[PDB]
Amino acid sequence: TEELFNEYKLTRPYMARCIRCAVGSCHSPIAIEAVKSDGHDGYVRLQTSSQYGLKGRTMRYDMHGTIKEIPLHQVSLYTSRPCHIVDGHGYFLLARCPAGDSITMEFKKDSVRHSCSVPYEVKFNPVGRELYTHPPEHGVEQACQVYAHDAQNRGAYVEMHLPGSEVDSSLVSLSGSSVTVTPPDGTSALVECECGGTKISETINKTKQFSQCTKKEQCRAYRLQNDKWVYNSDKLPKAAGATLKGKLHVPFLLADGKCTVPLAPEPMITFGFRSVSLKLHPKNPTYLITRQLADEPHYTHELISEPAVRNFTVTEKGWEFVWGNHPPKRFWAQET
Amino acid sequence: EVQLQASGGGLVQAGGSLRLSCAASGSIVSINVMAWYRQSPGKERELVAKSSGPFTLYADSVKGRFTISNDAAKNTVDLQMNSLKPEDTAVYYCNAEGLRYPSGTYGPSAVWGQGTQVTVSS
Amino acid sequence: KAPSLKFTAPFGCEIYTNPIRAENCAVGSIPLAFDIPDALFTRVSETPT
Amino acid sequence: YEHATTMPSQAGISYNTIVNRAGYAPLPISITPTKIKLIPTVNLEYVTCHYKTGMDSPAIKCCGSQECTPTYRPDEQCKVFTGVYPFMWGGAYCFCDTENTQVSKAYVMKSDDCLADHAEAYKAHTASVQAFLNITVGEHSIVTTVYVNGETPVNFNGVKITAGPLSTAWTPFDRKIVQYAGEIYNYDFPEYGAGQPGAFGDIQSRTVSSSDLYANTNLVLQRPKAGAIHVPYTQAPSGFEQWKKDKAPSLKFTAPFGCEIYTNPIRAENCAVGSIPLAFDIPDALFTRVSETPTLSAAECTLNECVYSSDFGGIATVKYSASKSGKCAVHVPSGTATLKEAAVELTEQGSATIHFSTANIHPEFRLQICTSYVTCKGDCHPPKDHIVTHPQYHAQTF
Repeated sequence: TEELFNEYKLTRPYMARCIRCAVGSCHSPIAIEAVKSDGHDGYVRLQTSSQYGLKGRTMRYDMHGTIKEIPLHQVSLYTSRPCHIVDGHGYFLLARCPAGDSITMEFKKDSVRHSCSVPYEVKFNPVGRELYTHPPEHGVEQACQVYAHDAQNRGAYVEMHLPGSEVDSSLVSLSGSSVTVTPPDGTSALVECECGGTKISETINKTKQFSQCTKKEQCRAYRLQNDKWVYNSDKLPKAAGATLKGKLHVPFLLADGKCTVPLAPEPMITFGFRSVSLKLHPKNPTYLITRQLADEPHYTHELISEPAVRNFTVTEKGWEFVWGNHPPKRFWAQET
Repeated sequence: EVQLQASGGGLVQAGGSLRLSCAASGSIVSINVMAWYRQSPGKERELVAKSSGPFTLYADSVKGRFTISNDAAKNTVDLQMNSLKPEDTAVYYCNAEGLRYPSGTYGPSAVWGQGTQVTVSS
Repeated sequence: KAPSLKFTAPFGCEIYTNPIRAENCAVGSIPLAFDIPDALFTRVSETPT
Repeated sequence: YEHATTMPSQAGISYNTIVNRAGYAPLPISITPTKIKLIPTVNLEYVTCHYKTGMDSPAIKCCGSQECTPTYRPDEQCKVFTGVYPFMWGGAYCFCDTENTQVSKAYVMKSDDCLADHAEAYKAHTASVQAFLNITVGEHSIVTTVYVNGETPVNFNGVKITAGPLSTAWTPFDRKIVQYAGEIYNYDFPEYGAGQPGAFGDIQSRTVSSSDLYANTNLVLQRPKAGAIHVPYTQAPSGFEQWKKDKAPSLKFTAPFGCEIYTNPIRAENCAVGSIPLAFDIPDALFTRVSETPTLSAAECTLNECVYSSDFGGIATVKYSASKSGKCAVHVPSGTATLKEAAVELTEQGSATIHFSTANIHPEFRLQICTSYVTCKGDCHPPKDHIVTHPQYHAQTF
């Protein structure tokens, strides 16, 4: 499996803007890119900023240019009720929890809670014609679409570029009277501004004191990163160069598997002369389709969630219906 | 008319590795789908492999052991089949769907070859 | 999404997926013609009368 | 804006027209069909080829008896005879005088040359017509393939052109066709399962590599000559070879309308029958105001030279007086005379020369110049050459 983890090993974590980190607009390492919800049993795929699985089950995230990590069982997400984390690899997560209106994920390392909530809908899709909200304990098997638990090299790929020159106001410091740029251990950077003429200089692990520009607020020392990469996201500037240099494949591609689906109660049938009455007591809202076996169908479709009595007329040509997931039933009358 | 020719299979011991090949012949230029299905004695038909262009899909009981490769230029699929278990014995069929005839008189949509027998001995 | 043809088609034709096709619905009459060789015939006297 | 037009189906000759809005300058359109192909709905049924008499070694048993084992090969014939006295290079194979039995079983198999030499059968109907067009609307020239059925428009610069279905569903092909070596013939081959000896279709195969063939060669075994181990067989000659020696002329030279046939896929093209209608949908952004184009005053015709031949043979000098110098389209509303060019460049006070074709002894036609009309009139002279090497560029009025 390392053959497939080495692909995402050497890229980066990255930080981004967040609408709500519990205090107004914010900058968080827990930005959510987008949400896709097409699976039937409620499986959802999330595309976060911090990557997962890199160690069995752990999260690694950036913080103001520094990397940190935490075991996976301390981060929690929810929509209306608590969700559950199944597996995480690379930038992507697979989750399972019912419908909602927003996705809110958070954690608590120190005595400060990090969070982000986003308004992207998650939709629970029932398999078949018998809708529900939580899959039943028992029923029958049907082929639906669910997101595979395995991570294998499929044909789907995503794009990845070089990082932008992110700024850092913390590095520039004041001497007795001067501005000092102090790059961290073994990192390269580029300092820019116009306080006098124009100055665009580069530093390679050397601290530099500038005689001019003897104040704080004026100007900037961008970083440089060469051996790490970022995803093509709107929350990062694009550095010089229109090159692409590579792409990576996605895990958790949709798959086909067997699926448990409910079974409706057996309808109570009462017969009559060219007429049949149906008594129906659904546990949950269910569909009904009925059609004649002649050239004119007169197909009739209903959704019923309450008990009711329904009478139908049957000719010699024949009657047919399905109530729920049961096999079709065809009734054929004669003369009496 | 378009047909599928299946080759490969045979009698082998468990733990071996084989290759199954299915080739398409007739009046075709491009193929949307090519897939593999298995039929064991006394049971119904089931899917095994599922290849179309770059994307691939695998079943629950076939993950991590069998690999499918497709060549649209030759209109062939090669199922590299490994790590044999006694439950894998069956007759394997190759299916093609979404055929785009090269005008190319439009005709039947799907096709079905005769298939090949794969037997594994403990 | 609307109801399927397998649930609203006339004459109760059952539609399957692999080749797009329909089966098991009654319409019209099939004429048949037979050319039977003389080898399968038998003489009247050899049969009970 | 919806506009309707018609086109006699014929490649090579160009077509010029102007759409005239009541208050804006006419917009020119030029059309040139390159290839007009007509592909049928053709479904393969079977294939045939030379056959080879499959003959095993004779089965000789010496003072005894034998039985027939059916291999179930196509058109197999098995027989056993007695009273054989075979010989060999080293004397007598047997010492018996009678009671010796020999068995022969014969069949037919596909020749090794089936791949490179084989005649295909085909069932044809439902011709669909396609075309390559070179069209310029408002100096927007394009070359494009288009489905000229009653749908499937092609759009460029907002202009949507739709070529409707043909007015005639005639096809050069018959219902059953035979293909071989790139030549096409309309022939009535017998259908699968009903082949007869000594004629086409004696050997029958679903596909080239079906590996299951039906056959009626009427193979008959015969008593071998005494004192020799061999098996004589009699059968009708190859009906494929008889058809090869018959070979009525090809459709490529027998088809009416002069329709030429090529088979990379089966298709026919470049032969004129009927008319194709065109429907233009023009967006309202391509129309230019009159004041932005030259306008003329006191324009007059003169006919310099006349030859009412197949080719353009009428030269007209038009003398004008223009407020501006700029290209404009010239059109003849009627079919009396057909112009050569789609547009003419125009000076301030010069004169223009126009080439056209007409079939009238005494032409009198109204030309439409950039915004006005002029009435050219005159008489014309006959041609000199009796035959030319190109078709007619104009119509034949009554």
